[PDB]
Amino acid sequence: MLRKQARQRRDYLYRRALLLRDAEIAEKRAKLRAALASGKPLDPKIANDKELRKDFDYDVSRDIAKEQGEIDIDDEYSELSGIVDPRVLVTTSRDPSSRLMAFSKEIRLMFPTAIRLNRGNLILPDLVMSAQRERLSDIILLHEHRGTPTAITISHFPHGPTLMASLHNVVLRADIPKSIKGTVSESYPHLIFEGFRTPLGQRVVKILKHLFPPRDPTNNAKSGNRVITFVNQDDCIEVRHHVYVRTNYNSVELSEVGPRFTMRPFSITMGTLENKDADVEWHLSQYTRTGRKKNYF
Amino acid sequence: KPKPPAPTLTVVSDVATVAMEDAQPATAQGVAGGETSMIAPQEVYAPSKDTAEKGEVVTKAGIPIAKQEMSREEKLRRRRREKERIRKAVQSSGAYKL
Amino acid sequence: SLLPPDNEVRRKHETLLLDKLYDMGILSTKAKLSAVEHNVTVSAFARRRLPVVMTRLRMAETVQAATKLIEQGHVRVGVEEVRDPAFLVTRNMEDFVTWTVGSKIKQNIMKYRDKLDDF
Amino acid sequence: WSVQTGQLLDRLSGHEGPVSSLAFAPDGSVLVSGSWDRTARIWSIFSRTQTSEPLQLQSDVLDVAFRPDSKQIAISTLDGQLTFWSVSEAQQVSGVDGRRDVSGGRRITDRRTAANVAGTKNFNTIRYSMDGTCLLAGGNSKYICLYSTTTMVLLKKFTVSVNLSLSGTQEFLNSKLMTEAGPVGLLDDQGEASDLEDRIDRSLPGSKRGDPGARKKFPEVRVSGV
RNA sequence: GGCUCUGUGGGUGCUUGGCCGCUGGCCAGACCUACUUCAAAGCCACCGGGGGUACCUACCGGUUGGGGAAGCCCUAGCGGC
RNA sequence: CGCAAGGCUGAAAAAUUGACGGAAGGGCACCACCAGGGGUGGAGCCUGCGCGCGCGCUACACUGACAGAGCCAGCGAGUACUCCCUUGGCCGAGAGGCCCGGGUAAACUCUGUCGUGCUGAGGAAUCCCUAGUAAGCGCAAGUCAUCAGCUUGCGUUGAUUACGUCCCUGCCCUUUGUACACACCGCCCGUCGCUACUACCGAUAGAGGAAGUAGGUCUCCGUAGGUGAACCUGCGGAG
Repeated sequence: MLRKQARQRRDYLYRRALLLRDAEIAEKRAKLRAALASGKPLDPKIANDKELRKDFDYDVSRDIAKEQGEIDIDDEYSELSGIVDPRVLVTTSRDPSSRLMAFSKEIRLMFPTAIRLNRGNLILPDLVMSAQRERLSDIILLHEHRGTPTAITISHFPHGPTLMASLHNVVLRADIPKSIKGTVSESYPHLIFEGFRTPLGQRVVKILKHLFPPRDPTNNAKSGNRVITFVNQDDCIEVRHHVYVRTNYNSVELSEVGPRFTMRPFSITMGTLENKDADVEWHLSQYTRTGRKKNYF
Repeated sequence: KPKPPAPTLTVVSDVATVAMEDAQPATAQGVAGGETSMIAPQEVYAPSKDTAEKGEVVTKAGIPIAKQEMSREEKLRRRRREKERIRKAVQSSGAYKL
Repeated sequence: SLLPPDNEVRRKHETLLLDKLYDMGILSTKAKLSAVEHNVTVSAFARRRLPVVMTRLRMAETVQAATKLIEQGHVRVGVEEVRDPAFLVTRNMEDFVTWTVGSKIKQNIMKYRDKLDDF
Repeated sequence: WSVQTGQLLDRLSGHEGPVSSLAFAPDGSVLVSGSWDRTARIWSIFSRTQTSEPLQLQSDVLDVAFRPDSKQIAISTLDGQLTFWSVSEAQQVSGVDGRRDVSGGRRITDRRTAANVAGTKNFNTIRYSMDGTCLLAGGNSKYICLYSTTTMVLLKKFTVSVNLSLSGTQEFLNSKLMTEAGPVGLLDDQGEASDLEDRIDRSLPGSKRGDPGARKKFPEVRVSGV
């Protein structure tokens, strides 16, 4: 099986490089299709590239289908997007403290298809092996400072990306009294996102919203009573977990039930949790001259 | 990877399973085998709203109930069950003052 | 390619053809009918045959060595041995083409890595 | 899946390889899978806790079968041996290595002796008798073996076909049949045919499983089901 | 005395003869070249993909000059349609 | 450059598909029951968060101390790594370097000496936990965010008790759909909205108020007509 996962990872990276080359070509093919239906004159290299003419007559249809959005991009999520329910486990670091254990239980309650596993003495390659063995969608680590969490590592499987993010301003579920809080309602939640426009922001939105089960589309606009919000300002994505009831047609009442984070992503690696040598995709560029002026996501 | 599934329909007749079998002198089925009509009673007849009479309605159990003979409370409760299913899926001065 | 570009059966059969060929490992991608037009190749089928695919998987040193081996009957794929050197390994069987059970080749590999388990 | 709803119930998982044999227990409480990751899995589904007890073997699993009185399971692996496990305490209670007991071979197009040939030395499919004491095993070979499950001895062996037209039905071929140009049952003899429909060779190259061409000269003998 | 190689015979599938112009002959062979009334039914027959077709070829439809089977007719013929 | 770019104005709906429930029946949950375990909360240290609160760390004796003997790991290699600050003295015109003083495991096993001796294991509550899990133990690293009052790895030793149940506490879902055989099941319930129609009430043909319902073939013959020998048609007859 591990042979199969290695083979698929290598073939996916090779198809990525092939898509890079073919997109460098198909930037030039699309000018030919647009100049055809319009009549505006085009560049002579485009007009006299004969191999481009043969290949264009072959492969018109995929560009048009991409324009109509009928087809999806070669991605780690478009294979199993909304067909299966992506189950996810949360663990702590090696020696968990009691507050980190309660916090992991809080976010295991936040994701409705999550299970929590104790680390104990569980070597991290055996963790990745067991996850790929039981077909888990995603894995989550947590690192405490002293009873307060500081880092998540959202890792997708079998070979997807990881997002390593630092946490601040966290308030745990397990500090308010049980007379005021209660058992959190486990329902399939809606998700709202705000501020993401770049391709990197879209990548983060995808690898975040592919941790939640897909919702039934027949009456999703009206039913459902629990929403999870991710807003970003100056690339520190802040997340709350609300549960709401709609007292009218023109007013709603909120009630904050989950933890609050302002997680700031400091790495996204194209390669899973065990692969420290995986090719990075974005990391928090500090110690440069303008790494604090530039705003990603 | 075999194929994506595509809808294929096959029509069945009322002829017996002894007409479904392959060509042989005497059937392997007994004397009870040979009267099974290859389609169920559910398909040879099923009471439904598209095959009821004019005034009467057919219920969920398959019993014809007449709209005349139903009382008002039965009509109200049946309307409620249907609604639950559907939910699951310049003037004059005198005219002003007086 | 000769159908009009907006035709539903053209799109469905294009995706079907590309998916079938990529799963059978002839092509390298699954997005270019042009790659079907001048990339599908008897050389591609030949390199998807068994001795060259085990050469790429480094079972043997050369393709001649691989053919000699699987003619001697050392190489199973899945659970059944293969004696024909023309078996076409697809992209799901490339992960399973291994040696046979009591092979002298398997013993020699184990003796090289000094993990020869005589049980 | 369930049969009364028609939709998929669940996707069980835990196997580091393709599953190759399945068996429900005749009392209707246990699933058993056997997969090429050298493992068997005692699945317990119908209780409130879906659990999976692993059974580690030495090689790939090729067949699983239940005793009728459901307390015993027998699994046939790729070495060619049968291991008899007890389903309550998941411990192996018996085992028989019947590689020599089933080895019958030398198909044409094989340059190994029938003694050394690998691929015909396992048990593809095993089944229990209706009494509960006699296991029957059959592999890709000329012999069907019939063991007992208490004394673990070879009660009886059978030969499936004395037909010489099939491939592996005698374990020692002869130099009379070997000519100078390879075996005399290997020269392509289609050309001296009078009908063009029999002269055409629409075979596909390297197609072990069925092709519409199906040259099929000297088919292999294999006890595919028992 | 041992290793190695090489050759011959038997076996590796259930035992009814060697040959021929075979109901008879021959294994030493023998005879040698005759006999004849009327050519033939048709179909099919696997070359890798896209592409040009000037030439040749295949197929179809024609054109000049001959050619006349067959069919039809009757003034009967070296006939006539 | 032009349009945008002129204030009956002065802060705090849709609905034939809609609103809220109830009863029954399921499924799931160490935020539930059940059996056990372990924290925190007692004393001191401190990061953190808002004097207080937790999180870690240390100490608190039978599981003892002392001395011998034996025997086990894994991840770790950037011409790189050092805990101070000083009394003196050597060689230093001067800046310094020297020399001497002061402030690859834990564990475990076996063998003996001695004997409980300020030399006391944490309330109410609340939280967590079900197999290489709890817990004990040390070694390494310090990886662009966080982390030395610590963080993350890695190995070692490794149990008790459930592994059933929806009874309590909750959460979800059925009562519509989504598939056909056998087989079963058999019209869940309430309060209103909205719509059509019907009539009613009273102020000025009229906007509101209140209410309910939804069966002569074949052959032959005699004919008459047709294109005549014949042949066809129609009719009337016999077989």
